[PDB]
Amino acid sequence: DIKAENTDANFYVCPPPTGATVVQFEQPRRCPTRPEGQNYTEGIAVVFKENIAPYKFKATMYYKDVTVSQVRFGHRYSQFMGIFEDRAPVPFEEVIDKINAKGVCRSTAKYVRNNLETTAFHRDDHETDMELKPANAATRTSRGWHTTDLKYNPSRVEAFHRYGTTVNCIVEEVDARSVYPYDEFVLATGDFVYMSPFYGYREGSHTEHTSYAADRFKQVDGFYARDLTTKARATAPTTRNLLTTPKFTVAWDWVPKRPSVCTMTKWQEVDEMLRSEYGGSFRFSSDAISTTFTTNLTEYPLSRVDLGDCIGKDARDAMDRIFARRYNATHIKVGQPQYYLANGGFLIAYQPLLSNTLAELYVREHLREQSRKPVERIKTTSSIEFARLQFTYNHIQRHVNDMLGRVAIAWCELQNHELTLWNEARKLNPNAIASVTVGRRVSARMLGDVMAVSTCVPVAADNVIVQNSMRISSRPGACYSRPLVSFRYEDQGPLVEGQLGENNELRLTRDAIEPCTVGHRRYFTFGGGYVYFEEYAYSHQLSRADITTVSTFIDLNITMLEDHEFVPLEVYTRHEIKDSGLLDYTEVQRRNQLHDLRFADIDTVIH
Amino acid sequence: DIKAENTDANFYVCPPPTGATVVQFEQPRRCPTRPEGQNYTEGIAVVFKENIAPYKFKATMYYKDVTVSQVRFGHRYSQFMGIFEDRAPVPFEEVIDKINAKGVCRSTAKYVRNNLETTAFHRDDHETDMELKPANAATRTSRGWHTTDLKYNPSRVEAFHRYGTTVNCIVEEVDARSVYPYDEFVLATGDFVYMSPFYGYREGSHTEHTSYAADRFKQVDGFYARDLTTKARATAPTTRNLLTTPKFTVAWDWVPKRPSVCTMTKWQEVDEMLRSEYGGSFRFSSDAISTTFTTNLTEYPLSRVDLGDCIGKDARDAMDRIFARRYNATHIKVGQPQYYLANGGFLIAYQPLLSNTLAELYVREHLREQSRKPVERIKTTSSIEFARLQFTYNHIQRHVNDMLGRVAIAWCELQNHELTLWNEARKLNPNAIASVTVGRRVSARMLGDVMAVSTCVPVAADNVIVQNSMRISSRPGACYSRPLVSFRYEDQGPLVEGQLGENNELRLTRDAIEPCTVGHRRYFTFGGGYVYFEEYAYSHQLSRADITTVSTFIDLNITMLEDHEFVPLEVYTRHEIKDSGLLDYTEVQRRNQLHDLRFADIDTVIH
Amino acid sequence: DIKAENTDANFYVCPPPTGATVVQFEQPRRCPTRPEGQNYTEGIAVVFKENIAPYKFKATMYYKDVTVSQVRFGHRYSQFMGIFEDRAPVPFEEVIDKINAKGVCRSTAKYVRNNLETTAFHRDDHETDMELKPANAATRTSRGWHTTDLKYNPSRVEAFHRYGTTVNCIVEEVDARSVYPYDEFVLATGDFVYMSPFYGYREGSHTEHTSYAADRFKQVDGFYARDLTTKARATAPTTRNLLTTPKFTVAWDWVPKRPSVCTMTKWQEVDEMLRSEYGGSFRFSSDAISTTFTTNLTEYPLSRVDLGDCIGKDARDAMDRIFARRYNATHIKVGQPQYYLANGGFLIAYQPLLSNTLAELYVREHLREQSRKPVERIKTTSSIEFARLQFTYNHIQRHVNDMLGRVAIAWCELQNHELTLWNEARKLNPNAIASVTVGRRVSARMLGDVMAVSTCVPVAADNVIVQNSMRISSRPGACYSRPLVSFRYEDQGPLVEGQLGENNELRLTRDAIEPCTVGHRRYFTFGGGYVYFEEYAYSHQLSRADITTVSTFIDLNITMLEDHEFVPLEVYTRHEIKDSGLLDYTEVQRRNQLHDLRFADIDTVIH
Ligand SMILES: *[C@@H]1O[C@H](CO)[C@@H](O)[C@H](O)[C@H]1NC(C)=O
Ligand SMILES: *[C@@H]1O[C@H](CO)[C@@H](O)[C@H](O)[C@H]1NC(C)=O
Ligand SMILES: *[C@@H]1O[C@H](CO)[C@@H](O)[C@H](O)[C@H]1NC(C)=O
Ligand SMILES: OC[C@@H](O)[C@@H](O)CO
Ligand SMILES: OC[C@@H](O)[C@@H](O)CO
Ligand SMILES: OC[C@@H](O)[C@@H](O)CO
Ligand SMILES: OC[C@@H](O)[C@@H](O)CO
Ligand SMILES: OC[C@@H](O)[C@@H](O)CO
Ligand SMILES: OC[C@@H](O)[C@@H](O)CO
Repeated sequence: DIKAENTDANFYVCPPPTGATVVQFEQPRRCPTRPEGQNYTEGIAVVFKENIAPYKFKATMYYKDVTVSQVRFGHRYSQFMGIFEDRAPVPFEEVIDKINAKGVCRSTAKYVRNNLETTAFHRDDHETDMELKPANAATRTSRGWHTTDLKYNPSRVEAFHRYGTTVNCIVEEVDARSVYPYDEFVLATGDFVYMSPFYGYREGSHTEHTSYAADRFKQVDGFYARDLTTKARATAPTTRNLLTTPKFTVAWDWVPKRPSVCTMTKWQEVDEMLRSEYGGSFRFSSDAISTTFTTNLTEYPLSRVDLGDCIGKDARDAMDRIFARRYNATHIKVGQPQYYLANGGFLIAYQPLLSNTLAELYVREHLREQSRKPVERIKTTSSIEFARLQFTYNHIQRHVNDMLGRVAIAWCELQNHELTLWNEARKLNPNAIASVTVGRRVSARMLGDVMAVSTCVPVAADNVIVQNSMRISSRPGACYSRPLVSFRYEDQGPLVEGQLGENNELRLTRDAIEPCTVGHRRYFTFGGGYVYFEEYAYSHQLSRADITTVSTFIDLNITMLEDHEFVPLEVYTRHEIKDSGLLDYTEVQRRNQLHDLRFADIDTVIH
Repeated sequence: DIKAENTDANFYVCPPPTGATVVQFEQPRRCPTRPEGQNYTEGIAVVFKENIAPYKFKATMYYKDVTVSQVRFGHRYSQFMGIFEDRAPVPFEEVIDKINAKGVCRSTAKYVRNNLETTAFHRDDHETDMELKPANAATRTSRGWHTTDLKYNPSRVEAFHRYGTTVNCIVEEVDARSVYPYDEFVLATGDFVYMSPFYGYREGSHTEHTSYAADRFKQVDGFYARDLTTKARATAPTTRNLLTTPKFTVAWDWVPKRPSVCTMTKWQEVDEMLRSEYGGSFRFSSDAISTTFTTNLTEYPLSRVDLGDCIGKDARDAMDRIFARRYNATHIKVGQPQYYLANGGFLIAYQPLLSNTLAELYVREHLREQSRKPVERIKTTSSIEFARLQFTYNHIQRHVNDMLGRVAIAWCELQNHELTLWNEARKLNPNAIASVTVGRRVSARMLGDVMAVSTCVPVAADNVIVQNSMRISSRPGACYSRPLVSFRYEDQGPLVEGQLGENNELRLTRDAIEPCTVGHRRYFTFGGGYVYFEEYAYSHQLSRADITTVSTFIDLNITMLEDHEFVPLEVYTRHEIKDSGLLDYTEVQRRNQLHDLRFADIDTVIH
Repeated sequence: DIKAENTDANFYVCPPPTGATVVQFEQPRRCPTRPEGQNYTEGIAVVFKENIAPYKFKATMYYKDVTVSQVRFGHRYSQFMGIFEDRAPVPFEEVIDKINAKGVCRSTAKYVRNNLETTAFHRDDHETDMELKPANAATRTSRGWHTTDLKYNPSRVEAFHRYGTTVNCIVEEVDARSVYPYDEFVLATGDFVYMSPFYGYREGSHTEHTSYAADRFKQVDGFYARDLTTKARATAPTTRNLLTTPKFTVAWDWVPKRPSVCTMTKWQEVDEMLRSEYGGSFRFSSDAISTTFTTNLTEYPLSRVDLGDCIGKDARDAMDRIFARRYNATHIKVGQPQYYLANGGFLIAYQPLLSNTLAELYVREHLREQSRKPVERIKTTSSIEFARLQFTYNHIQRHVNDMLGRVAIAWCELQNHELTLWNEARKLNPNAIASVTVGRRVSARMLGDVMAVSTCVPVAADNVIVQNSMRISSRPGACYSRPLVSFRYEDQGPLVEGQLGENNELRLTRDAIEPCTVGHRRYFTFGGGYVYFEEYAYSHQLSRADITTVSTFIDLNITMLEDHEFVPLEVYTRHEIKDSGLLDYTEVQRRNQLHDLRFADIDTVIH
């Protein structure tokens, strides 16, 4: 009669474990260990980049503006028939004697042009010396001086003098620049000077390049300049270089090549650069700038660079400087500065430090820092993102490896310990612990130290009926603790006798009995729900919902890291920068060289 | 006789816990809490960058091409002895009266050159006015017009006229550009005009810079232009500026400085910029562009910028625009736009939003958004990678901190709860729970609420023999549940009597007995394996391998994040860009100024 | 009398669970599954970028330097009154007949200038042919040749010859460059040639642009050049282009447009580019370069590009090359190369591979790789950081999602399994398991398969006294196992009788008794500590500290990922690059065009 109302469940006939099949629990696994901690060397670091700025220096030009006009007069009007313009060099001798000495220039110009020695007379008059005045003030320009402010033109009546010669002697202070390898240079005027800024006579200067004839170049020793405005002469003297070109004479103070140019530029000072050896490479990290560089395990000889004699000295100045402001107390140096070549073409100067705390290895370390110890130009990349990605990935990589490492270690330690809990629980309830461990409904029992298991058998719910009395009629005072049941293995078969174990297990022997008692209330797992009993008499049925639920579970909500799309982004596009410069040479040239195609006629022949 | 076959194990004699040493389990620890959730302000944002484009405007040049040729004739041939070329300005008056009015130019040119007032006659003939025609079509150029298409040269017979003057009046529409601070400017021709585009007479224009004499500049009020092709005059008038230079007269419509130039440029519009205050700085995040900026907690006054009056207005236009298309319904604004200065030199306009949902704080928030509330130019960096690294690290940082936080919280909660399981397991098996907790083989027993522990003693395996009967001969019906054993503490010593506890513990008192029974099968942990018994009679030995193994362990395979190396990578190297421009000025100059060293002789004097 | 010394605790009177309230444990939850594993296609890849380099080619210029000087002599001096300089084209005919054939030039120059046909005579003497010599050696320049090295000037006595004409015929080998769309081009001299490099007569060359008159251009078929130094003529012939401009004639070998220019440039070869379809886009990853690109699911037709016929062929050459060196053995290709357009404007050529191992799908896959299968110019971004961020985030994203996924899965599996432990522990100690699960001090007991719970009641410590005898006087031989106690529910109330359960639970019925015994030592949780008993006689009190503590906890120390700030960092700032070029055009122009404002007088009129 009484069948389960919660049809939606399963019953299991669990054979007495014959003893034929025996299993053992797996015993505590070897658990991993926290990885060996990587050692970091503390240090001061200076990072260098390829130098891309020109060598820059001061020069002074000496030339005269020569103009020869050809004039012609009509009735109440005059026209230029021509205007000759040229630039002429001031001779060495006039620069020293006249100008530098007295601040004066000759009113005539005499130089070589088109293979001729030529002479021009201001106003076509007799030669004098003229005083030099500042050029009219102009915004953002270096200093200039000139003698003449007007262009001389012949008057209408001078019928034997239809040409008019002007001379304006000009001195200018100009910036000069020279690209590596400093074989020639330019002035601020746009004029190329095809001689090394480092060319000269003394100390292997005569090595450097010159495209000129020897007499175009003078090197004046013990030279004292004389400001042309203050009229004051310098306190110390220089080695004054002068080169006369066809259009100007240019002076400059001679200084040595190697102490003046360097192929590398200091880019970053880093207080704490962390050095950690691994992978056959060193790695250098700076959290200050969030950058990580990677060099070979061997030092890079500073002697291997061309014109790299700013590096050695640039490193130390800043280091000593930093070490003072940060380490002189808590720390000391270790060994003499080292140099390594990072990918990206960076050059790192590194000063190993040491806290007095670990002073015990001073003697130890002082050796190691000398094992990596020991011509070309280094191309540095424009983008540092790689070393910054490297830094970021690394920092994030190590962190999760560590905390997930630690997690994993605990998990194992926790499996090992809970076994002990299962070892006691097996004995209390072998069928359930077996069923769960083994991973299928089984019947089990201890055979000493191992467990026997037999595989259960399913029975339906329409194939399962319940008896409404747990009271043993013949033996009053004695009662079934749980309920009795009848069932059929298949939907239509002999109905069997047994009692309801836990978890809908159908137990064959009705052998589980207690001494009866009063108040008897019970709830017995029955199908998808519970069956209820008062005083060993079947009362009614229920569903799990009909009972409040509490949990034996510890909570944990993990959510995944969302997908994210990184779109291209640039502060200024390649064209914005192409459009930032005021004048564009290509554009101007193109336009200019359209003048005659646009406005005139380049093909027609008249005659 | 019977010694263990699995020699590879250890036995422990466990003293009865004297009671001398008592321990307690540690009780539930205080478990951490999920960090206080950081609040995000929703907003619309506009980000600005340093402006690096020139101020660009339209101008018109007026000048005439003047050519004076000098010719000479041989028998059946003629040669140029010279060609004078010059550019002359069109006077103010001719520009207005002749050109703008009628589209005509005078055929003569009269201007000042080299301190002379000079006059040129097309064909050296009498003055007329000539019509202006478009310049011959050219690809990609602005508009031009000219009067003359041929160069006038004197014919062979004209023996009293060996010079030939040409005049070609030219008007061009050209682009003009001016860099900050807009004190001078350039034309598309390459010509510098050394006067502010904003120079003029009205409203403090006369403030701006001019390098010219006053009469070179005219400001024509109520000016109506007349297209020189359509012949149509403009519908409205302008304030027309004209400056006569020595080589051309240049006009342009006068417009005010402050409403025409801005030192900042809008770069990004962001619908949702998230504002979260922390660390004494704000942070602004955009997932749309994956960028995170960092500003001080105080607003940056828009009045603090020079010529920054595009910013205020540029912000609002887009915002109102965005707020409409996205927030007018679900949201409202909060307070008046604010401005902050990010590192990298970015300027963020931010419009705080609010969902009608949280409208309850409208009154609250409306105050907070006014606490940070209130000359120089801002340099913006070219690289945004920092703010994008920042964004990425932050998003990844917060996520693991959170899920590992949650993990940690559960772990603790799980240790606290399982204790309760150990508290029941201690009572069932004190030696084992003690041994594991304590972390060494001990003997234990409850002394009420605390546990007593004594440290066990090791015994070898050759020092351990087993008895092959668990049947008590004298007391049939009574039997040992486990096996009896004999052993010696040291390899050669008095053989002791006791029985085999669990886990190879050697128990001294042979006191563990049961009522005998039938079918008796048992397996007892013996050395590295098990000892087997049927009916209280020793049968044989086994190894763990000889028994199938199931596991009481939950699985978890963590693998570490692999090491990864980020190599330098650039879309175009610094040289590729240096090689992208069609013409290179430095290169051309260098080459050109080699012409005479290469092809001619600059030193030889003839005479 | 005896009250607890550790006042700092709580006692609970736990009502016998009336049975009124029943709960059930929650049963095993459904646990999540490891996400479906994403499939990666192995491949070879070639990535292309917008081409930004000019089309570069070789040309040869032919022109003559013509100089006409005007001289004048004073007593012991001479002055240049003028110097006419011009460049004249070499006619087509002289280039072929004289130069190319014999390495000679005519000593006269005849070309059109200013609408006149003009003729110049070296030394004003009769015409000859002159031999061509190399230009004087110059560092880093292409080849040149000239006929004349001196400038001819008339001597002092030649009173009927005051002008002096020089001619220097010049040939140069120059680089020429042309920007897209290759309509005009430039020479190394700075000269614009306003004709397509691809202009010509044959095969639709006459399509291309020319700004010149037809007779300025010749196309010489079957042309054999003759080195002007080695005097050796080429082994094969070319289609020689010649264009005469007003200032020079320029030759070059004609080659077809489409096979000579390409709008795209190969940037990267990638051995393993991993292709994984998701989100309606493909993704392409390279660990070699740590870059991830994102394209639409459909192929991008190579026929869609303008002048993109370098791409098809450039792809295969490298691929076949790579496939050989890496895949020909372990792998094979799959389908014909495909092309996709990534964001950032990158173009990826991809060759799908396949290990012989999975050869079983060769037939399957061979179809799929053909489903995405099929004019403008592509702008590529300068910054690749996005695709590298993308790559890094993705790799880090997937990893934590995976290991935290796996973690979560275990956690659940572990909650499910431990329930079974709680199911056995409930029966051993219902009050404690109830109290913990339920989450408040309760009293509990099994009612079959569910648990009854009643909520306990707090009692103070001053409200709790202890009896110093556990020995039952009237029933010697029988003794309380734990202690007896008296207490009051409120500070001043009837003192109640009961005994001390565990965990400071006050049990009402003094029903827990044992048979007395000897040695009796006990410790009973009492307040914040323990109460101690020897032989059922109260001895003294203690604190937890007074007892050593061991732990039932597995350890786990998680630390959070630190906050990190990424500061802007650039290898070279925008100005450093602006300052890297030797000569600056804008600067030079500005300065130059200050010459007269600085040094002369542009306003004063004399007469
Ligand atoms: C390291 O050494 C190898 C060969 O020894 C060389 O090819 C490589 O360029 C070096 N790299 C660096 C970072 O110095
Ligand atoms: C923030 O304030 C400090 C001093 O108050 C200043 O030095 C710093 O430049 C400011 N930074 C920003 C991002 O405005
Ligand atoms: C993908 O397709 C959409 C429309 O179909 C188009 O707007 C978008 O530009 C395409 N993106 C790529 C990466 O090709
Ligand atoms: O006047 C001496 C000075 O010019 C030194 O440089 C020489 O070595
Ligand atoms: O060819 C140069 C010409 O275009 C300029 O002088 C116009 O101003
Ligand atoms: O014609 C009037 C117009 O030029 C205004 O700009 C004057 O303010
Ligand atoms: O000095 C200028 C010269 O090199 C060019 O005119 C050659 O074309
Ligand atoms: O001499 C033949 C050669 O110039 C070929 O290019 C013609 O197609
Ligand atoms: O205007 C050109 C002038 O500044 C230079 O020639 C000076 O060298």
